[PDB]
Amino acid sequence: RASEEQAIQRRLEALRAEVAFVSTRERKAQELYRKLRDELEELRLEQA
Amino acid sequence: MPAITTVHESLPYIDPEPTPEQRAAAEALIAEERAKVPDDPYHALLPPPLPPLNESRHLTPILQNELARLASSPDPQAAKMDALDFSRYEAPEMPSIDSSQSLEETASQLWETLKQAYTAQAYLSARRAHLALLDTHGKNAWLIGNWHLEGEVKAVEKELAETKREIDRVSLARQGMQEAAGAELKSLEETWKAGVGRVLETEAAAEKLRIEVLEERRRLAEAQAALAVGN
Amino acid sequence: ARVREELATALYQHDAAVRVIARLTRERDEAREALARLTVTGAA
Amino acid sequence: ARVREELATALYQHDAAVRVIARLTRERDEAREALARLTVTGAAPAA
Repeated sequence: RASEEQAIQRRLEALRAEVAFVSTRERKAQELYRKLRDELEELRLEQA
Repeated sequence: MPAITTVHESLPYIDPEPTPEQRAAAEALIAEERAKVPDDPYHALLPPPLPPLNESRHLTPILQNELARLASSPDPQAAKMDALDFSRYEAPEMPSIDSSQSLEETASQLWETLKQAYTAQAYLSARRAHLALLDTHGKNAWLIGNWHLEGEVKAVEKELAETKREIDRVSLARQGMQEAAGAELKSLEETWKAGVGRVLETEAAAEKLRIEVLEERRRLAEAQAALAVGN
Repeated sequence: ARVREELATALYQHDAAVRVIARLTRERDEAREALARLTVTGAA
Repeated sequence: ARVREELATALYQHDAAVRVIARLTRERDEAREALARLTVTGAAPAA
């Protein structure tokens, strides 16, 4: 039970770190998509 | 108190039960790791070995000799020691006094037989006195002994029941904590997998948008080059 | 009694380590299969 | 004596299991880091 409590705390910390990394990757992907949409709008405005 | 302090990420009440094939693969990996490096007989977790019979502070040399004799027997459970002379306590029969036997030898044999008979009679009188004391106090002695044995058995049963109840309470608390942690971790892992898939989809959309933007930039550069050439 | 308690603790730790190794092997196999499928597919 | 021998064997098996679990955890962490940092490159067709 003591080992399971320690392992549960460690696994919760590791899962929180992995979820934070996945959320950071998703935020970076969203920022890249927004930048690509802005660049496409700028290119369409420049071409027209 | 146990000296095991290793921590392994195991959640029996939360994680799924491994299959027999998975357990066999884990055992094979453990056996490969055990064959990778030699075992340490001087491990700190392993306790010290038992000392010898001569090196024991509590074992006497006679006890050491008895232990060696018991270990030398092929069957230690059936290793029965030699009994004492119990035939001397029986009824002494009349000795066969031969006609050629001397008077002194016959007198010595008769004296030995009389001494054996007197010892047997004293033992029989002691047995009769002990039987009289048993007939006097046996009900009280048996009742007291049975009450003491029942009390000891009840105390042992109460201690075992208390230990089992404590183990059950600890198991229930560990199961509840593991179930809550496993539910939280399963939600977090599903969210992480969904976020990975969404990030992959967003990156694919960004790659398609970047390809379209590169095509538009190439078209604009070609138009600018054509306008520069035609001017 | 001390040796039996240590052996019981070692057996419990070995069972927990076997379960953890099985879970880690399953997770690593799933990650490798996902990486192989992502490399094979290409389109997300 | 038999319990001491069994305890020594169990300690050796537990050390082996700990080493194997550490190796498997390192491999799984490497695979998870590769999958998480897997930036989707431009899937250009084979021209």
